[PDB]
Formats: sequence, structure tokens, C-alpha cells
Amino acid sequence: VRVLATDLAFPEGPVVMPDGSVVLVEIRAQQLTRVWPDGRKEVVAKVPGGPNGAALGPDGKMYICNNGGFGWFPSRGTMMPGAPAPHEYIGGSIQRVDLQSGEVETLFDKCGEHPLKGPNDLVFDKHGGLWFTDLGKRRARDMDVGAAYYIKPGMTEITEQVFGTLPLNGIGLSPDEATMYAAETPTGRLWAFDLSGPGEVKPRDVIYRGEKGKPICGLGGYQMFDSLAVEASGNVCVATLVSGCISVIAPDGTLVEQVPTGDRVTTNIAFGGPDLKTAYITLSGKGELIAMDWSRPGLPLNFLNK
Ligand SMILES: O=c1ccc2ccccc2[nH]1
Ligand SMILES: [Ca+2]
Ligand code: NA
Repeated sequence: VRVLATDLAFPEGPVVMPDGSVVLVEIRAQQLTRVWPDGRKEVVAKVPGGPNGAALGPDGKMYICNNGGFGWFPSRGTMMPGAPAPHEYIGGSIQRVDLQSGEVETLFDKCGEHPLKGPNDLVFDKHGGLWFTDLGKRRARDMDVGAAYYIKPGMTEITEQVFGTLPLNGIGLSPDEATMYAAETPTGRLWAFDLSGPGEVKPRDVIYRGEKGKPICGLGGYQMFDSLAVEASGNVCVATLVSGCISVIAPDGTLVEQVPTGDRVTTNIAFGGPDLKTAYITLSGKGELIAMDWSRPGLPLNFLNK
């Protein structure tokens, strides 16, 4: 276990480059940041609002889930995200950053007639379609439902694929891309959505209240999920809040293991390095990017690793 960088303002959305550098977002600093393996840092772009998740796109640009902004309040020695005051929330969107110029473009701020609320994380399929989660926003006495969306290849249009769940956070594709996984934050449940084809959830039979997917795993106790990354084996590695670990879930739902990280606010994971057997993990409470040896290889991401 190795600490690569410190003094990051709530790191998230790690994208591990082939050379082992990491481009990540700092939600509280509202920026996209390049982190080199020795700890030296460079700001790539200012991204006002709440840049929350990142993924390299087929056009070579860095696509960003912008949750619109958080309130920030001190808790357990860390500045934690909270419900934003109206003046702290500028609207959720999907954005794109030219890494060489720092230019930021806003691509979508609605799906149909409904504004996007709190876009969180995202993953590309091999065709260039873009899956992403919406965590929703919190307000003083209520909160938005979760959702998942798909933007068709070429960034032509956005469609609603999952709606009405609790806040959704991590999202990933199986190796064969026939299954999309969404992590539900407050319940610590990983939901598996069968796809009839690229970008299209195949609705499953309801279990209790309008479920479109299968809850293949739900952790016990007081454990919540954040973002995730998939292994070439098909296992889903989910950053686990409160207990502070990576939860490795097999495609069948089995809890393979839990890898402690030392931070109750462990938020994301991404694979890179030789054989993609290195796990790069954002400890957002401590403000750190860490590296860890992984026993199995990561799933190469489209347009970054393959
Ligand atoms: O992606 C996110 C977004 C919000 C958030 C808040 C508290 C802890 C982890 C979080 N991860
Ligand atoms: Ca997240
Ligand atoms: Na990730």
C-alpha cells in the first residue's frame, strides 16, 4: 500500500493513464487535476460546480459527471459534502474537457424535460455510448431519487434507463458488456441490470416495488457504497463507505472479499499499471490518492486501456 498524493480537496473520479499518472477530480476544489506518480500535481481545468466522476472518451476528451455542487461542512476532521444551499447548486450536467487546452464544454443538462440533478459516475461501452448515474441532490427535508442514463454513441441523445431507486453512485459494465451494474449508496446494494443490447436495460420481473434489475449483493450492518471498477474476471469492486474498504462482488452476488483502506470515506477505485493489477483508490476523507497491489487484473476500460 502506497500513498501517491495528499492535500487533494475531496478526490474522486480517478482515471489511470497508461503511464501510471492519474487524472482525477477534486469535488471541493471544483477542478480536474493531473497527479504524477511522485506526488507532483498539475491542474488540468477548472470545472465549476461539483465535478464528481470522469472517463476518457473516444474523442480523446475527458467526460465529466458534474453534480452541480455540494455544501461543505467540517465533520470528523474532514470537510464532508452536504446538501447544497440553492446558491451552491448550479445544476447537474454531463461535461467534456479538452485536456490540452483546459476547455470545458457542457453537453447535457437535462433528459427530456427533466433537469439532471446530481450526475455522479460514468462508463463508456465499446461503441462510445456513455452510461452514467444520477445520485440526486439532498435538500433540507427531502431528497431526489436515483437514476441511470445512457447517451447514445456520438453524443446524439440521452435516454433514461433506470429511475426511482435510492441514490445511485458507482456504475460499470461486465466484461462482455451484457450487464450494467449500479451501486446504490445508502443501502450498500449492488444492482445488476441485464441489457437487451447496447444502452438498453432489459426489464426484469418486479420483486417488491418496481425493481428493473437484480440486487445481487447487499452488505449487512452499516455500510454504504460509493463508486466502483470492474475486474477482467467480472468481479465488481465497490468502494465501501463507513467500513472503509473495497468490496469485491462476484457476478453471481457472492462477496469475494473486503480490502481495508483505512478511510471511512473511501470513494472510488480504478485499475492501471502493469497488467492493470494495481488499484488506484481515492481516500476522500484523508484527501489522498493511494495505490495498492491487486490480486486479479482489472477490466480494461474502453478508449483508455483498449
Ligand atoms: O460520489 C460521491 C458523491 C458524494 C459523496 C458524499 C459522501 C461520500 C461519498 C460521496 N461520493
Ligand atoms: Ca462516486
Ligand atoms: Na472507478
